[PDB]
Amino acid sequence: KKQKSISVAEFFEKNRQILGFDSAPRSLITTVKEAVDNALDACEEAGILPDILVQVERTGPDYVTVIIEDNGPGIVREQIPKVFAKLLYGFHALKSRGQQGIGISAAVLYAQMTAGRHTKILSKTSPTAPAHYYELMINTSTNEPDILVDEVRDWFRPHGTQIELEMRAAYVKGRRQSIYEYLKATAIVNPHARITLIDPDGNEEVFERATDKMPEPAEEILPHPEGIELGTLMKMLHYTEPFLRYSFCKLLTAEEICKAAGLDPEIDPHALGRHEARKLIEAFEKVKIMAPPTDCLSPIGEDLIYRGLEKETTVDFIATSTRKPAVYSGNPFVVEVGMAYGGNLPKEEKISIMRFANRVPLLYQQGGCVTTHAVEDIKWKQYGLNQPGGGIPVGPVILLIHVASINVPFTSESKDAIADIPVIKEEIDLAIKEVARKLKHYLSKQSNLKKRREKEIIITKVLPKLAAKVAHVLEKDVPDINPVVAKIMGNLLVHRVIKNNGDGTVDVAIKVKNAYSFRVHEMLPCKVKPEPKVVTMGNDYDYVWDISASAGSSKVLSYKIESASEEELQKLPQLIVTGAK
Amino acid sequence: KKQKSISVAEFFEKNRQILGFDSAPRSLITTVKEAVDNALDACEEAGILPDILVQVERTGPDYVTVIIEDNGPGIVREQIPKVFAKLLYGFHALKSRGQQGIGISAAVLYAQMTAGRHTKILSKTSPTAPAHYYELMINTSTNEPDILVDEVRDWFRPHGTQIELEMRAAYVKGRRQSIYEYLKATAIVNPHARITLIDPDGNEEVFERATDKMPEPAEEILPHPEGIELGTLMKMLHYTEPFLRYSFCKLLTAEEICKAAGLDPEIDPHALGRHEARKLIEAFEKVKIMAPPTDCLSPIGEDLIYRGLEKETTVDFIATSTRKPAVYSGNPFVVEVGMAYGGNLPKEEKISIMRFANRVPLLYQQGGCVTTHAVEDIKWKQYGLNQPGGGIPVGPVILLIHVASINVPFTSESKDAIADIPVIKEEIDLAIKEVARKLKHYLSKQSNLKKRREKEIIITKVLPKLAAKVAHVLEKDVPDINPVVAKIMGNLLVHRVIKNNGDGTVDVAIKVKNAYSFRVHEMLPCKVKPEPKVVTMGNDYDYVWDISASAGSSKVLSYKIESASEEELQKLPQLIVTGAK
Amino acid sequence: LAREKLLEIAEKIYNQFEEEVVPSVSLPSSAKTVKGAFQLLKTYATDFLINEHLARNRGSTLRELYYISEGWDYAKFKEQGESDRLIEDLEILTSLQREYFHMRPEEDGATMFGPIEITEQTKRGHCQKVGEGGYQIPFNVENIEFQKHDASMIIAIETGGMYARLMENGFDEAYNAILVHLKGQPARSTRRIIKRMNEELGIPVAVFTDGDPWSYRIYASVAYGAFMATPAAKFLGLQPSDIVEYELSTDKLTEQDVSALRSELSDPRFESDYWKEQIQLQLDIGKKAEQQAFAGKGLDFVTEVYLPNRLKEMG
Amino acid sequence: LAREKLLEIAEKIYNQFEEEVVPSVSLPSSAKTVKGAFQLLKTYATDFLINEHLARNRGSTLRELYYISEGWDYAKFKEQGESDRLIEDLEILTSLQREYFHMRPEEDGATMFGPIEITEQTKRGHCQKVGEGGYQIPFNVENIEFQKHDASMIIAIETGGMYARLMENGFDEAYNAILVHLKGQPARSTRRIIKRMNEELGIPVAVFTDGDPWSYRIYASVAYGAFMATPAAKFLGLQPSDIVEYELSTDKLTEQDVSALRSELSDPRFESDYWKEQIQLQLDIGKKAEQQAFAGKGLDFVTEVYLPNRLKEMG
Repeated sequence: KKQKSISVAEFFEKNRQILGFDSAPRSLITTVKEAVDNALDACEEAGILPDILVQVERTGPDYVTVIIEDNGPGIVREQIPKVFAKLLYGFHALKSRGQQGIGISAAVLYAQMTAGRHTKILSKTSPTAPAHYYELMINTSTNEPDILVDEVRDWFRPHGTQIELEMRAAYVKGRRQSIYEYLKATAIVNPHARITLIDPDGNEEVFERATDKMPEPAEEILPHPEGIELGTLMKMLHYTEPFLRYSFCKLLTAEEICKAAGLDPEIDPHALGRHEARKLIEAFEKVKIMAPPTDCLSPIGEDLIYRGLEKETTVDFIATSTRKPAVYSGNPFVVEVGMAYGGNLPKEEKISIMRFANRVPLLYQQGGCVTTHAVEDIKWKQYGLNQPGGGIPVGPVILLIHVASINVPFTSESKDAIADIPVIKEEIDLAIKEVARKLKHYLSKQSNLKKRREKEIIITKVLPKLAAKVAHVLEKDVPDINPVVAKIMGNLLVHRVIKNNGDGTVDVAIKVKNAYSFRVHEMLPCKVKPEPKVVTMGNDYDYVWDISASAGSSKVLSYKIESASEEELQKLPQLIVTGAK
Repeated sequence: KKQKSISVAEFFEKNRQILGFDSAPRSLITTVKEAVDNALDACEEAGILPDILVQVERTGPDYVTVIIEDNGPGIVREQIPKVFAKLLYGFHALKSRGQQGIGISAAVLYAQMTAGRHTKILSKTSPTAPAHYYELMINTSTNEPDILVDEVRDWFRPHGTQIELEMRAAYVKGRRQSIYEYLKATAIVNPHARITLIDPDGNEEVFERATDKMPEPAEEILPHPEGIELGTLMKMLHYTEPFLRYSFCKLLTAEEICKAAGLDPEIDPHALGRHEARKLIEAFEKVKIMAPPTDCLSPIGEDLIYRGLEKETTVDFIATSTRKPAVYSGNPFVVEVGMAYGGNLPKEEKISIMRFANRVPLLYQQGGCVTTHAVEDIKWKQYGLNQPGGGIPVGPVILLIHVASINVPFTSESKDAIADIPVIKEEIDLAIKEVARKLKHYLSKQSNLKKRREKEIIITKVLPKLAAKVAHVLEKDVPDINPVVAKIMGNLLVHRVIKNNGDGTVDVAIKVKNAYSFRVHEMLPCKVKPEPKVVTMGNDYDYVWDISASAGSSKVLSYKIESASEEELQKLPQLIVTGAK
Repeated sequence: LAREKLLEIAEKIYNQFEEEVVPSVSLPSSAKTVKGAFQLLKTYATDFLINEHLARNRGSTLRELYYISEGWDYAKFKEQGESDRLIEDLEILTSLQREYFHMRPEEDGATMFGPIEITEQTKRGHCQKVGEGGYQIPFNVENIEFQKHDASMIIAIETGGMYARLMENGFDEAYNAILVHLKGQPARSTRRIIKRMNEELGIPVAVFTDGDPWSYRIYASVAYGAFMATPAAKFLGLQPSDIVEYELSTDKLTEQDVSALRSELSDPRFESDYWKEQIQLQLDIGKKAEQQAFAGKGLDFVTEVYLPNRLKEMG
Repeated sequence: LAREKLLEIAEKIYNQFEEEVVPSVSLPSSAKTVKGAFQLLKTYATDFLINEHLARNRGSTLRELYYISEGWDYAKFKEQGESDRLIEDLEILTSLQREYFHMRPEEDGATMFGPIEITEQTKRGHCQKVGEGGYQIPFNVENIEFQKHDASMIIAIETGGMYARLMENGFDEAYNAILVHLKGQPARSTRRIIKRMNEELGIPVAVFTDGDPWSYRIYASVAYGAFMATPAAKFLGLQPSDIVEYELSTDKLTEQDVSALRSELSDPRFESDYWKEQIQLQLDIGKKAEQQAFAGKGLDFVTEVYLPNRLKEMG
């Protein structure tokens, strides 16, 4: 981002895009793409579930006013310039949003430059204190700002700080996917925050959600070799100062490195050279040591994520996963992945995937984003979502992929996607998979129940059918629809064939199609078999057989006479698996 | 346009439109909307039919390079900053293009700011002289420029000066109406110029046209009261210095004005006041005097205009008109109007009207332009162009409306249209009418010839018809198709009815339908009438009658026997208007 | 081949030629200029194939016209879009409904069944019990014969089915009737037959169509126009009121229909307060109504319940 | 009403029920699950209206089926899109062309004229000289009779005109023939008649259609499919080669046609090198060709020149 020299507004109009402002639609959103994060950045420090009201009235032909009420701790009077302007250089390699300060400053500028009306600011530190109101401006040339109003306004219910910006841009488009989506996106990932939005013309989306558990504390660190390069050594040396156990986190490895470069384990720090630099740089490469730090990042959370969605949408089956912190050439990172299936979602295909970078969102051209890629690189249909294409499985879903790292690998020079790094995708993958399966289970279970009701009808259908084949073919009647039906759900049929003579041979056959152990009774008056096992009650007796047939076994039980006809009037019970158990 | 204070690039990004640069499409065109005029502005001074090559290659993803070769007199080394930058204030109230310098500077800037590559410039004064090459830049803050390369490049065929600009914009769109149209528009109005354009990817439109007659010399002047206002008096007094016969063109009227304000016909000029100003201003209003100047403008020309089109298109009937110089509340003006009809033009409707302001074109939203308005405010169909709507008559046409005036009444604060002034439209009108009629004559004549060939067929049609009514109705035959046919073109029919008996009464009847004087012969052997007038030749005689019938007169001539049958074999000649004259 | 009571006025078309030429211009009712002169010359091509080919029998059609016309130059045809106008003009000037002139059309007015024998006359060189498809009144309605009338009512039905099944089960005997199917819009053949019985026999005639306005317009194309009517007739066909009470399945209607409903009302053509009342029902119910649908409530139902039921209360 | 040589296999549909139930599952050829179980239950509704209403006569149609079906619940119909499949299924399992089962369709196979008397049989309770529209073979082709054959060739023509005028001028006498018009695609009635003569009489049959592929496909819908053919037949109809030499006016063709030409070639269905050769002519000439167009070169022309001319050189 350089530390310039002599030119101010230009810097803008020249990076009039790499920065974020090209068109009317992204003009506004960029402003909020900042506004809202400074706030979370603020509060998240010591001031709780922060709530943020953010308006935007229609002012004139094509200009707009944007209100952004804080709720944080307000800001120190001699620190406005520093937080609402950005001409700072030099440090700091810890996990947050906007890629280094460039934030809000941009906003002020565009407003200041497009429409031109200074910039309203208002804040209160705590309960009893003045509430200051500032009208800031940046008059070019002289880079340093130029405060213009520092009075004391009465009211506000002290404890926060609102910004009011007017600037020729365009909120208006809220359909195709622009603003509402941003805060909604912001909403779902930062559960620990209340977001109310009142958009021009009158309407009000209140993302009032919760589980007030402030995020895990953002932390800082020294760097690790791998990930250091040409620019690094120039910076390290040229300015500040043993330069090994002092500014390169996680003694013996100091004196051992000096040799592999051509330097003595004692010589002085600065003014070493411009060519003896390319030699020590690899003095790290070839000697891979211990490990950077794990105790260093702040995932959003397997749980919160869950909440995030369940509260801000309308899904049916959900799954979160926060994988252990992985690492690539020096920079630590953790990726969390959540997935939600159908409901309020879209009918067929058009899968929606919203990506999330170190808590910031992203809504600009998915193409190329390591995220989208990974999404296309694996499985597909045979998992649960029947969608052909050649990349990106589609149907009523919704996927969230998060990445955290003190510094992040972005493609274009304007944080909009992640560069396809081996050790990262190698992670997101088994991470998107991490749920890609928990879904299957659901579907495998869900769709399953269907294959449990399909049946219930092929048993009130298979019925009248063999009953239509009767009052239409003069053949006895509806010939045991049961044997067949039982062969469908494939349980095990138990029936009783019977023949009459000058005797009375009756056979009870049973056959399974699944693998169990069975107990079978049968009560009658006497009898004249393939092994019995009788007990007697009252008068009529009870013949209890005992069998255990499996797979596709088919056994047959028999016996004989006594009385007649009347017999056709029973239904033999069993014990295991009518029949109890 | 103000004289600022402290801020440079901003001025731009803030007037980032009122200036002309909003979108990718108009980004480029604005650059040329300048480039090309400085040139004509130059040459038109002392250096002849200037030719201008203007390229634009595709450079990268969405940046462009634009070459603009001059042919003028080149530019003085210590005058580049002054002509390629624009931070000037103060004078000059004469007729040209760009509304006061703001020109090319803008271009340099945008290029300098969008892509950033300095700005190439190259020029030669005359045959033997160095040819200088400059790389200009404007480093903000310090407004004044900052030259960066002043070497001496070898070649060029000395006598002109080319500019090479690279800038993220968009030429590319040449269809819908953008660039080609601009130079084509520029082409047609500045006949005295050769315009070749080589657009990215390869193609070449050569507007090589002529009649090398440099325009009428641009001239300057002092102002005239009416048209002076609040801002004026502050300027006049506050800085320079009897302040009546010195700075307000076209003595007795000096001492006569002083009284009607409250000032003495002798007091000193400056430091008069801020409230005694509103009193003298009307001291002019109420005392209308002589007249500003007529000898002051430069129309393009009734002729050149003609040429302009005839050469750069494909019309059929054309008409030009350069009306005398009219005047409105102080500022002199002349309006010229040209109109061209059908041919290469469009089939039905969609009338195209290209407007022209003091030689500059215009191609931005016709709505509201005094021009378009006037176009809709009068006549329509009953003139020649059958087109309903409620404004703007449509069909295959093309209308040019020009306005000239030391200062021009524009609507929006960014010269794009003309404000509906009474005394101006009151002019354009009778001016667009000025041809609106010459067309009628054509159409009235043209469409007429149709009504001259329609006939030719209703005389080779009326024929076989009464011949179909024969070989189909056994009635004698095709009964004089002539009487009818003659009644169609409405000339005057001359026939000969004949009856036989024990005598031989034959009558020659004639009847007109238009108003002339006629002479009628008739040769035969003798005869036995309604007044004759005989002369004799050889044997058979000649009976010459003399009549003059008009309107719908119907006279009848008669006579008698001699021989018989054979008679049906003649056709009587006449003399006036078969029949000679 | 008769056609003289017309061939007379067909020549009289000419006559208004010389009496028209000899004295002045030649306007009909308009002639005089280009499209009005040519439109005339083509008079010739006309009265040429006609009067000279009326006594030699042969008869032809429209898209043949466009061909037998490719003969007379300075008068041929650039498009079969001419056939109409002219021939449609004849209908107006010689007051002779097209056909009279010996013209066949595009279609076949078949489908008719009832108790009444007959014969026609030309072409050569029972109706009570012929076949199934039987008589197919072809391209003409003035080649007649009768003498046999033991049925007191005629029947107007439309369906490549309802009529069909109104045959099997019948109706032709113990229930009088005279059957005539129509297949969509009924033009010449058919219509001029309907009329021929509603004037030369005093015998009633009712229409039975589906529900869609596309059927309710088929009565109007027999009701009047668009020699071809039977105005004193009624519609016992599926009327919006004779289905509310008769259960019957249904179906959802679309946009093209609702815009068709405000057309048979906001345009009073035969828009009585009784076709306005049952139609208003259409606005309400908001649903269609097939014609063979009775089959839903019994197959031997139409031939039993509806027809008679609705037929005793004539109106 | 016969229909027993079929009613037999129509009951045999059932039989494969118990012999199917008593022992195992019940797949036909597939049954077993939901759409394959229901699709079956509707077997019933089927073999119910049929075998029980075959000996009681009455016969009905498709959009009636959708109604007589609104009776048997747990088996009714949600859309007339069922009629096909099932009925189209019957054609495959009981090897009985639809109609056999007592089904009438959507249309009327009228238009036929020639020298051969005949009668049909059912329904009740000459062909040489009947009328003009005369016989209209209706919804069946197995109710026959013959005995009278003094014509040695049959005729396949399509036009609500060419056929018409092929009547006036005639052809029916001193030129044998048997006339049969078709009106667009010829389905059951018609076709199974064409075939019935190309097998039970050994009598040839030729097709005469316009030029448009929309006609060249009407021969293929009689040539084979899409009991219904006459494969040994030829096309003396307007073939691309019999118009190059015969002057005749023309007309420009469009996109939908050119995409239709690469379909009757890049899809070899009856694509002989002779229908490929004359078709190739279509690619070349790049123009259409009406059918009644001969009228351009004389009215008494078709009935004189083309037909015979092309008819002596059989191929």
